[PDB]
Amino acid sequence: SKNGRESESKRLGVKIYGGQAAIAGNIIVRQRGSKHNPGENVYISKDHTLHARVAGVVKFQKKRDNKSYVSIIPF
Amino acid sequence: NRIQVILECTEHKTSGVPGTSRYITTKNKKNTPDRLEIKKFNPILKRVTVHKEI
RNA sequence: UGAACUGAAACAUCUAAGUAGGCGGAGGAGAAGAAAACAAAAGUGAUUCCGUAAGUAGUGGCGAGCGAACGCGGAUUAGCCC
RNA sequence: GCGUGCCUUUUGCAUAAUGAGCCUACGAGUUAACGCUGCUGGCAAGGAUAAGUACUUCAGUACGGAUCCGCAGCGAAAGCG
RNA sequence: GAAAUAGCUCGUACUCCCCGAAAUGCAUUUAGGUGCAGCGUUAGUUAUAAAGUUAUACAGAGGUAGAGCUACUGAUUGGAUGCGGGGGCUUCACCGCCCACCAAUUCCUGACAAACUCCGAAUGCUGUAUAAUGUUCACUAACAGUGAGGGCUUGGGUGCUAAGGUCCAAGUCCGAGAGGGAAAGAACCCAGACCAUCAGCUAAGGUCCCCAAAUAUAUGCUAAGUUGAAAGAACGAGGUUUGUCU
RNA sequence: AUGGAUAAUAAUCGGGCAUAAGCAUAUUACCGAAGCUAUGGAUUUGCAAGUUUGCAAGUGGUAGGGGAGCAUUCUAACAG
RNA sequence: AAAAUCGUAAGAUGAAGUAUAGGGCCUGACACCUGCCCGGUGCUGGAAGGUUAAGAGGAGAUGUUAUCUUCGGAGAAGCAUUGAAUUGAAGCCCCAGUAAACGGCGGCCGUAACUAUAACGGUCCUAAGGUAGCGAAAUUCCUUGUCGGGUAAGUUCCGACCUG
RNA sequence: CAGUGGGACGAAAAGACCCUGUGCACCUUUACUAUAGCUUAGUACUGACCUUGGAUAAAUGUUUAUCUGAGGCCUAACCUCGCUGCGGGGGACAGUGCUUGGUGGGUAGUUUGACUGGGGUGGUCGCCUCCAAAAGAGUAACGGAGGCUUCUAAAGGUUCCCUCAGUACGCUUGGUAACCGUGCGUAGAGUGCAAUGGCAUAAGGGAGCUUGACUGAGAGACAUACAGGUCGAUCAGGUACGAAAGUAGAGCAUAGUGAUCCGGUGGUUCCGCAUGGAAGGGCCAUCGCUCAAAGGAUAAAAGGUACGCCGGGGAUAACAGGCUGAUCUCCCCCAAGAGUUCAUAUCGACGGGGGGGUUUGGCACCUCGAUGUCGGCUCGUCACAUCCUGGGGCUGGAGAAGGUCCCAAGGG
RNA sequence: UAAGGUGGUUAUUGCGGCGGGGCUCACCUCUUCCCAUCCCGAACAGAGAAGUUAAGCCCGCUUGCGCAGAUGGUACUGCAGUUUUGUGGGAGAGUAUGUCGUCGCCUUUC
Repeated sequence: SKNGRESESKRLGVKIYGGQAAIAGNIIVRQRGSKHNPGENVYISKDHTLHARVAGVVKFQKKRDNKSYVSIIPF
Repeated sequence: NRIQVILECTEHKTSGVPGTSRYITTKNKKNTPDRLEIKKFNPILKRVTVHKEI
């Protein structure tokens, strides 16, 4: 046969969820492309990874034509 | 075709200051010939200087 | 003069090992032994053996492995002839 | 009435997988050097001697501090502490 | 030399008590051997202690089952048009015509997909608090074994929707487990064996005899010994009981 | 319930046998294990009293880990 | 003083022989014969040209410093390390021969009276495309090929064919 | 007690067939590394003179004293022969010692991978994307589909802007598929290269200026056996763009890769064995490996064994047994037809449902400290899916011979 | 009351059609200057106010295209036993239906 090759998984998925606390540099979402867009106190990296900016509580709040906008409420 | 070039500082090695500033970059021996020259920061002299390909 | 099995989880450099084996000579011991020597700005003063130095410096397909010396403490002490 | 020996290797053996004719005697994680853990003991910012030496009722008290570990570490190193 | 070497087979001697696994992952001149991780034992730590397990409330992200495709990509049943090209006659002129098939685009229906999604659960996962149980959790040191697994149920790939086949995932059991039942069966049902007793109550399964307990009660079916263990087809028939419509 | 062919040593509800001792529903009593309980005893951890007792939770077990001991031969002291 | 063989050598066999002799290799009486290929690998000869070892040779460079230089640095002699030109044989590349040295010896298409075939012609590639002879074989898978003989019946046997 | 041997997978030989061990032995070559032997040259033994060439030193193209490349000759080292020290034949040659190049399976030491529905043959070995994967992560098969061993000095940074593919209607070439004009067109385009995700308030396209494809560094996380891997916020020194906020520590994001040792290059009073230098080493930057079998056992490596040997395996095949029918055999269901007309006297396509385990298979479950394998002989025994004999139904059965089906295993 | 500027709210907020309005907004006239077209004052930029609601913009209506969308039932599914089922969760599609927005802050106006 000619079908016996595959690559290792990149362990993508959703890190700390929309009800838990994060800190100044915690990875929130690992993606391939910005499908979860950054909101307030949340920025995006080169690899479309969502990072926190300050300590607070995560909140997804999908809106604007079904587009997730992950943000952080400071506390 | 892509070669490894070493841009060494040009205004350096003329003053009484030991050291030499270099930058190891990549290039193409066909698309960009003739000793590329680029302004880079010289960490010894603490100022930007033109580095020319060796 | 002089191996190989073995180890390197293979193997050729290496180790095993200058071991096993072979040959020749002498004595109660034999060999060594009196600096064309160490050491380092201070010094010691022939050789042999014991404890440290030390599994250190170093050596090694820098792999397996191999591995001193200086100095110090002791046993004994002897210097001479062309 | 109930009940298909034992050992070993196996996912799994009464297995028709191995092994033993029986009895008596022999028979397989021991020692040295260098280390590490647990318990116990002496001394304690100190701890311990080795080779050796002296005496003696002799394969069996005193002396011997050479030296080893700890008390300060970082850096390849000069060096700093 | 020499007790060469053997990642190989075999053997490994007294007693009692306590705890108690694995047959997985990544590498390997490696696949029947090892190195590390995972699972075990002993001892010590967290105290105004910490961590674990189950459930409830609250809050999250998902694209599986399902469903749908006139919502994309691909496929697809049946009707309506037929813009235009291929074929017959009419002729100076593939010129002006006349006729039946394959037939672009549009509309209407029927419906498929692991590598399709305009949608989309149950469950599972994560965090906080609460309620039950109390070291079961986590860390350090030392010592191991294991790294050939297997059956059953569920979701799948391959195979012929074959195999006591094979490769994964979620559980349980054997492995390492005695006892009772199915007649006898490592896994099926019940159930986790500190001993002793000529004591009692029950689980699965049973109460005519072998063989402990009902020839017990009430209702109906079967006439084939069907059946009393498990397991059967396309297709026939005026066997019988029973409900509705007719 | 009935018909739809069957494999080669003699066969099957396990057998006798059953027209219910088969099947479907409902009820009661009973049997039924090393499960649970009743009696006696032993042992491991944790908690107290002391210098063994009381209570609680346990006590299947291979590879493997830990703790208490017996016998054998010899030696040093005391007593045979 | 043979080649060749045994040995570290001395020595010995060959041989107290000497090309009508002694070694190495293939075939195997006798009769008829023994075709083509020097590309590849072996063997012999040549050596104009290229490459090429050790050993000779030492342009230049480096280290040290007497000395001179306000600093920088340069640096004779001596002592050491490293060294390029130049010279340097055999062999190899190269040239020609050798197959009773090892080894190798082809396809497609069209064409003559009815059919069939192709004497013949065209074309592609090689070093050459296998001659005589034999052939279903100690060699032939299809195969128990096809025809004849032997037997009542013959996967064995004999004689033919040739798609070897 | 006497006879026959069906079983005790009966006794014997730790299977000789297969697999296996980084086991062994022997053999082969165009495997590797060496070596005996053969052979080339230099050098010592090795000397005296003439001719022909080259170089150095001196003097005014030659000469004089040396070195070297070659020939010839002489005898006096060295070798050989004949007579018993001579009389001949060679001769600085040959032989021998040291250093070298070439040949050299004659000889020796070794290497020659793994996965695998037994082993060979074939295929694969590292990395990236989708499905398998069961809505967190992870998750295998010699399961189903594809790509990589790069590229851009602009395809990088900033500022300011722009909107795709397609289609309808018009127009010389020009053809509705070239360019142009007007509408419809949320994305069907493009994003260098496979796939997935994303992107129009662009990550797609254009213009201006530039080099942040900087230096010293890494709060905190995601993966995690280790080695490794990924993202990343503040601060300092100087920059590019922008009026300024502000952005820039390479590309829309995931593949484009190789540890250690060793050696090379640039910088560096870091060390430098008595002292001062130097050789060398250390630190930073960086180069050399299809080590592709991609965690790479060496700088350096192929085969045969039926002459084989040893250690193990039913962890693994060949015979037989076991499970399942893909294949095989038999039966049944529907009936388009064929049968002069008439589907079923007889046959029956296109399709479907099962029984049996006698063939070839699939699996690898007991046996490799041994279950002896084809054919034939003797001896039998069993099933009926019956060849004959026995009893019937139908007929495209006048009779006799037939065809088909049913019951029947006593004998042959 | 009306208009302009600027924000929040996943199109029930959009697209289209029909009528009305202009202290502010917009067309509208020119290119000397600031600025620009890979050609064009088309766009951007500047200088003005002859005209205009024609268009942009804002209001009122429209179920037309879009968008949203029940109740009930069904599929599927966790746990327990099994030919049956019992307990909980509960879609998608489709039908009725809804929608021509809503909530703030500033300036001129009444």
